[PDB]
Amino acid sequence: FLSNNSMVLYTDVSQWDSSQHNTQPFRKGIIMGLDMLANMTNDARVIQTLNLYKQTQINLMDSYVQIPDGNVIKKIQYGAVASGEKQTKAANSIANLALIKTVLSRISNKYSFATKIIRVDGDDNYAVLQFNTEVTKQMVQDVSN
Amino acid sequence: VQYEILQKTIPTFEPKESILKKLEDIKPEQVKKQTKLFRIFEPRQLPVYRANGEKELRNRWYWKLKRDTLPDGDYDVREYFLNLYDQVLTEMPDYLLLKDMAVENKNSRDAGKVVDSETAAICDAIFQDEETEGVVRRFIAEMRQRVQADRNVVNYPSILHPIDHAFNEYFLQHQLVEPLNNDIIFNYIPERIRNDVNYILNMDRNLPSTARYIRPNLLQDRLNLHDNFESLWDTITTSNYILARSVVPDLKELVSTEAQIQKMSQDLQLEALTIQSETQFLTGINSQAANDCFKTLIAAMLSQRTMSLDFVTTNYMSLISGMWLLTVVPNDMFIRESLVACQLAIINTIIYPAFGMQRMHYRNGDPQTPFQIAEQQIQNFQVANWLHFVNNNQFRQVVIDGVLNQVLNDNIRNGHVVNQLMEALMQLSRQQFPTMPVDYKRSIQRGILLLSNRLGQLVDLTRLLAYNYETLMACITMNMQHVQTLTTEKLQLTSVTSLCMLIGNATVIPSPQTLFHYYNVNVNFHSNYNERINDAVAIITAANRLNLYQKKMKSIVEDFLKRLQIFDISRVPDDQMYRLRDRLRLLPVEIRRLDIFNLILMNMEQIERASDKIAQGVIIAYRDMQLERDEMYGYVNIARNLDGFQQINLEELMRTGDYAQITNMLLNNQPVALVGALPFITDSSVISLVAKLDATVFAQIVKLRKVDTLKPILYKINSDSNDFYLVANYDWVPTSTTKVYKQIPQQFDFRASMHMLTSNLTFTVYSDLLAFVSADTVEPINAVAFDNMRIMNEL
Amino acid sequence: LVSTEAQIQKMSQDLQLEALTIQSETQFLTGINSQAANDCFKTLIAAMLS
Amino acid sequence: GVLNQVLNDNIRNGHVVNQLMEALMQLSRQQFPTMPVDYKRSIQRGILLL
Amino acid sequence: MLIGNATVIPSPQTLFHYYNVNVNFHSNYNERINDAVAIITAANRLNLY
Repeated sequence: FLSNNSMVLYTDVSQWDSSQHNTQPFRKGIIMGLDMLANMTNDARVIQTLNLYKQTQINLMDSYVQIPDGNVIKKIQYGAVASGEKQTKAANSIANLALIKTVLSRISNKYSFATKIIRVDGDDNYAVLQFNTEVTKQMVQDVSN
Repeated sequence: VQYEILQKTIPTFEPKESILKKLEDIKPEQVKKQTKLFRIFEPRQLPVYRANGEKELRNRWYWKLKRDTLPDGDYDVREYFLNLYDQVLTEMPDYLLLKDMAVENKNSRDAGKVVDSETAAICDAIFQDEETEGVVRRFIAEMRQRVQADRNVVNYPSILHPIDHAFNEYFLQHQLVEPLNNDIIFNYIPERIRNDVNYILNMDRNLPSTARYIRPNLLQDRLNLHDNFESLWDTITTSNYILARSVVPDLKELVSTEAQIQKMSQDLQLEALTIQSETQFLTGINSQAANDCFKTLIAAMLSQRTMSLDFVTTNYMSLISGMWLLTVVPNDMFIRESLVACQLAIINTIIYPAFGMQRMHYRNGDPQTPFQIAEQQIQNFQVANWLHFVNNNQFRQVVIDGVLNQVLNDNIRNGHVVNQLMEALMQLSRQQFPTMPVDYKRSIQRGILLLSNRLGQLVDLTRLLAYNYETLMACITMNMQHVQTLTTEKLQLTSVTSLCMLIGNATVIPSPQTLFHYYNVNVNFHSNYNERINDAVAIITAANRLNLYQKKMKSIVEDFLKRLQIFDISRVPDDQMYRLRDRLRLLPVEIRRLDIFNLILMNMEQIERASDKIAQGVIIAYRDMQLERDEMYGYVNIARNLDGFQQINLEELMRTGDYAQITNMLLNNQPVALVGALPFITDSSVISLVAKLDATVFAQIVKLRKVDTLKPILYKINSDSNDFYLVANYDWVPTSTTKVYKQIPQQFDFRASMHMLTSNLTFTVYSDLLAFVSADTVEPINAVAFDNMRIMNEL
Repeated sequence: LVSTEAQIQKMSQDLQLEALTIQSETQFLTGINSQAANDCFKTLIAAMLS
Repeated sequence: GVLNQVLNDNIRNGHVVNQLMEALMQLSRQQFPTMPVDYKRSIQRGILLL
Repeated sequence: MLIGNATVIPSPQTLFHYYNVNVNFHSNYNERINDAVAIITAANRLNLY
């Protein structure tokens, strides 16, 4: 759907690991989802697994980090998300998806477009969109700002 | 060795979190047992002043309020009374035994007992006073507890205000307990379960008539919540579905999967060197899905939750078992587009090519499903009667025992519909495929033979499902509506074939403990539903009969949903709450709440005449009127009739600030009355009386318009006022402008405030009613259905 | 104003606009947000007055 | 001496809108013959929202 | 879809502001019109062509 009437916003998201949107809301959202899912089952083994996974997300919400510097060792408060996990990749894809879905409800205050495609792969993401009319420089600039 | 630290400020997200439960963990209720006797007034010694104002060597007991805490402004007073109504309803008890709270009178002739510690305290105080009459001591000596144990009844003395008597007597005469016998234990159980010889019931107890029990409120949906509150309905539907999954039995010994599937393998004559569509028939013929389908189907059909299909058209056996499914189960029970697509596929690759027809030219939004048009396109007696049945397959909505029921045909229950279908299939097997090759015949006919060699087992399976379905239908309290849901369950037809292919001569029936659990949970939910409805209806009908105009009817509904610990209050909007409110307005109130509110209505003003912090208004007539004699004050600036002068409401002035009238009346000294809740101060002087200060307070109101820095004066005069020699010597009747609109306290009548509260003696109350019942099932082979004929018999 | 997420909930679950295109095509809700309602309220009023 | 673009005075209060919502509820209650079924229930419920 | 139970009306200060502003604009409009007209007519009466 690339055309003279369409545009595409593409964006690198590789620095968004220490960010303020990978802390508390992400984990608590997942915890809430687990609560819903817990109320969506009857078996007990599963609920045990879910409560343990929940508590895992609790522990990942507050997490300190061994780092040497010469001989002595620093340990820093890092209650957020990064790679190095069975969950991190797909979960980061999710989180970037949720983030961009959250961002994307603001161009709608000033433009009419039909979201044709959104894509997220790790350290980047891009969405293409087509308009009711043809594109100009001023609309791209103002949209960008 | 050393460790180093780098601390870090952060934000903190704060959800609402909408605390949930599931049905099995919902606790039923906790009864209100009574605390102290719900007093509103209490006595108090005050001095007393004889007429001419001077003082006795004696005191007197007067009624006063407990907790004078009332606000300024009538709106806030109506708020107070809303809170008061809420408190009494929060304190309204269900049952009460008086002996637990009773105590001993220290002054009874016969050494008898009384009801409360404070009653006897008052008695003792009045006993130890030097200046109290002998008659109240005589009264205290005659007052005792009476008993008639043939009837299990007691009558205890109490001393309390007449309104208090009204409340407590209402509690006595409307305490919801009934005599309990085993006949009521029986008749609380449904008829269908008593009429079922596959469950046997007994108990090892004989309760007495001294026992008691609370009857649940299993009243129906006043609100029609199936009508356009579809989010909650989908939630509820899932919330019953999950409950239903908890109670379907796990299957007993099934036939060996590998052996049955070895037989399938032998009967198919596969080849290791071809693609063979037949191969896909084996997709998902495991155990653990047979059980899954068995649970999912039944829990859906009981919960009235729609369900959707996922199926790959390359697997024809999936379709071939979905045939049976869609035949024996109605079509509106599934979501429309799924089974439309599935039936359409089935037609366009098994059926119309056998009799030599076009595939189809079927529309997406066809107002007819393909089977309806196909009822008339075909030429086949069996299939045509079959399609007629299909078109007229639907539930029967019938109200039995108060609850609605989606009852089957009574030709579906007993599996006979399958004979029409299977006869049609026999007359299809015998067909040639004039258009299509012989390998395709071979594949199709072989697949349908795998299901045609299980005729009896499928009939028995359907009958078994039907039995458990009706048996669980009988254990419902909430009426079961037929309206399509938002959300489905993805059903795999591989699990259906797994179900249909692994069964023989073993029956699963719900254990009675599971039944009783399901029933008690449904009971508790329904009773919670009705009681919270009744609560909320009470508050709404209260608030609309009181002009609580600033109040915003959102938090009430939020509390209503919070007490139902399964809903998402943080993500329900306001419009839905308000529509729920709009329906709630039109409902009748229950008898308890309606009566209590009527009492409170008729007596709130009388209650308001008390509370000696605020007076109900003030007149100003620029004239030196006379003062009235009283005997707890002396001469006071008090009014009690309000005749003459025209009255301005002050809450009306706060609402509609128009100070033109009052201002005009003040410059030109025009007389007026002023109505509205108001403080005062108690000026015990004299020099602030003659100077006529209580008119000085209002001239700021024209300067600064805010009527909040408004504090009237109260001109109290007595023998404890530092200047009472004046009234003795100078011989002047006091006179004052600006009387106050107020009533005096009511003198305390010891005789008439005494009452005798009557109640039962020593009953017991039981809640978990089916704990006394022991229950068991017949042997599963020795079962029997409605038709008086063994299900699960074909071998 | 009303919290957006409630309306998001009910629209999102009852519509299933996720489902109501091709499943392999892109569809979802659109801005219910704040700073658009009052934007509209200003736009409308100022245009009708002018 | 100033011009004004005024309303019908049954609009300044909302009373004429009752007739609108009766019509809209009726439109909800009707089928959409050509239309699909998933898309119809979705549309009907989206109308019933307002 | 997000509104209910919160009334916002113009402050009296806002009303007064918007009235003074509109008054000033209209008054400026009429005064400069009259001035412009006068200067034009005076330029056309002294035969300054």
